[PDB]
Amino acid sequence: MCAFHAKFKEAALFKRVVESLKSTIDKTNFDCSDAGIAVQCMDNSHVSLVSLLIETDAFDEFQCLKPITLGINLTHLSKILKALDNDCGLILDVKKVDDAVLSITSENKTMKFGLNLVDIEAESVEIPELQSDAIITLSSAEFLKITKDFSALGDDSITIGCTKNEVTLTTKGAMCETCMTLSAGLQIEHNKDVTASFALKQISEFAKSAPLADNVKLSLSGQAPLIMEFKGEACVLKFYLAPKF
Amino acid sequence: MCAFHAKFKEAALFKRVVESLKSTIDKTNFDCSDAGIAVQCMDNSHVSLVSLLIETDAFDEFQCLKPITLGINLTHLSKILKALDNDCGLILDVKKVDDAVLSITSENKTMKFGLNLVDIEAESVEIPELQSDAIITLSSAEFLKITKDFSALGDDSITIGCTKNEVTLTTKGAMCETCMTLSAGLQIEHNKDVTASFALKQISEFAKSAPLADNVKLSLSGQAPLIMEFKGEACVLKFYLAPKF
Amino acid sequence: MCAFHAKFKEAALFKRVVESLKSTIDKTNFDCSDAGIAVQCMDNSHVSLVSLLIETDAFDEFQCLKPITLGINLTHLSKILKALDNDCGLILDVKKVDDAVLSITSENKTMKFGLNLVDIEAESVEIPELQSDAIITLSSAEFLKITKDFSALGDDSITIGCTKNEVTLTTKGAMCETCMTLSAGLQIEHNKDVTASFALKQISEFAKSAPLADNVKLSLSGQAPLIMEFKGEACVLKFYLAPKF
Repeated sequence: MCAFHAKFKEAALFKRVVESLKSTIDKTNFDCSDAGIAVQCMDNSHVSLVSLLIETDAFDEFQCLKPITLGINLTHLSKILKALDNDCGLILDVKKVDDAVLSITSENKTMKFGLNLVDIEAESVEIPELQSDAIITLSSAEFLKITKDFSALGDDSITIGCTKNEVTLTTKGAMCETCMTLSAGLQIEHNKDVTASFALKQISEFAKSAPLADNVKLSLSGQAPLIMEFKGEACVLKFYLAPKF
Repeated sequence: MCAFHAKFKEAALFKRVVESLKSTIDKTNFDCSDAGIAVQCMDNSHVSLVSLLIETDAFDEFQCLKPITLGINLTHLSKILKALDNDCGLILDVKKVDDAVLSITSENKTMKFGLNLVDIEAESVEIPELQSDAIITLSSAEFLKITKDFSALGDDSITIGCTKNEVTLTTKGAMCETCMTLSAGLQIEHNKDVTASFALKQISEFAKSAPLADNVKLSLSGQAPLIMEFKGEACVLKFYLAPKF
Repeated sequence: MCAFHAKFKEAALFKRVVESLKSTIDKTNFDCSDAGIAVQCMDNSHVSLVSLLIETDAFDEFQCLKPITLGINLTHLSKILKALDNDCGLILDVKKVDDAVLSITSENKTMKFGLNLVDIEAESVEIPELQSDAIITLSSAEFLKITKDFSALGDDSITIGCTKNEVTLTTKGAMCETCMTLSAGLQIEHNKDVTASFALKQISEFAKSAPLADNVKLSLSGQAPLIMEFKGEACVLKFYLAPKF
């Protein structure tokens, strides 16, 4: 009997998950259980927090009787996933504790990969407590564009401000001071004006998770970590980043 | 009161201007006045002449009461312009003599950039006197293709010859002798047969200005500098290059 | 009188030939005769055999009264051919023994290139004798995709197995064991089950000849060299590769 078996409803979902993930962390544990697939760990720089939950509703078949944790090198997994089509039937299998995750594409073709698992020795982490001043919702693709321009024209920080009707995004580089202003497409749930600065490298790497969801949700606080959430079908991805001062 | 204010009819125009420009010169003065925006200077190699004139008809709004000269690093300006859409409403502002040109994109979005101006110490230049033997008009995109193939297959020179009904373009490389022949699409205003050789690096860099205009106009003389003109809507770009011997 | 004159029915044919060729060999002799254009030589690594035959049916005009051999640097020829459109009228000419092959594109444009020929001192080679166990036919583009994924995920070998109804392709890399399985699109002419390993570098370089033909034909034997054939209109390309043990 297999310790773990899972077939996705959509192969695109897990490919997109792994891209988004691998921009911010290289090796990570996938904690599987009868409740789904989870990832909670710090980014590469030990500066921020990543939180993934794929739910059982994302799969056509799902079996994980007892919890297991798969140590996964995301560079190796994306290389495998890049070989697949969004069309295919993607299946994951773990036989026992023999250290290999079997990925399977079904088509008149079938591809089977044995991915060697890794040993990841990592302290489990806990999300911070928050009560945000404003919650911003915006096209994730437009938000990505912005992070992109900012990386080119900015320095190390990006400032994000929110008022009742407008969001403001600021960076100042060596040869340029930039300011994008959005007015409510864009949704603002506001209860208190708020502005904060963040590491642009993180924001801009986080922003690349756009493929997971049409919109991105930024939960904004002046002193406590921001949340950038990409909620998909039966799946959600979140990043936690503390403001800079 | 602002020393300079300008809003383009089309944002594409100024983006295209700056690309074309920056292929042949890195930093240059933009001389603004109530007559428009002008650039007259030598290329990077001090081998040729660039001549730009954007007229006031290219703008929906234009104010420049007294002449000013903006010292502009084109590498920095293109990076800013690349962030904009051809769609947007592009505005330029100079407050006073505080050394920053404000670019503004209007969309439910607005982007404001402060570009630091530079000090450019350059002798003003004068265009040469000409009376050309033939004036050739041809798709600028087909002319670019040719410069491109020639750069790959040729050496340092390109020869351009004109007769009553045909234009001839020649380069000879280490492993190849190449010859393109065009017959009159292509227009020839001819009064005297003429052939001359030119630095291929220049021609091929000049040719990249194709986006400014559907056709390119080459004014050809045997002993005096060639003209390569890209005339847009209310705008024109010209290069002056002396033949080699 | 020209020693050799040829105009292709389709310019795409010779461009595709030269790309496919140049992936496996850099300089080679083109043996022309009244029977067509032929190339028989070992790959760069002196590990495999290339066999090309363009027939006279591939041309609208063809004259080669006496056999000639053109020593051709394929890097230089592809650079020339890349300048042409699939649309154009491609002509080859050799005047005498003056060491230049004239390529000509006819359009209101005409391009003439003189390509310097080379001296290639190579022992003529002979194809091996075969009687294959199975002959597999499959989309050449799907076969290329596979070689591509395998190069990324595999090591130095690829294993190809054939049964009555299924083909099996295996490679095992440092972090991955991969297996694609195809079932009969795909055609199998089978008389004996067969499996063999091959240098993946070769297969994957050979596979890039896909543009020549919709399908690829692999003639498979357990001990004797495999054949990978790309048969076009009036043209055919073949590679011969011995199994590894």
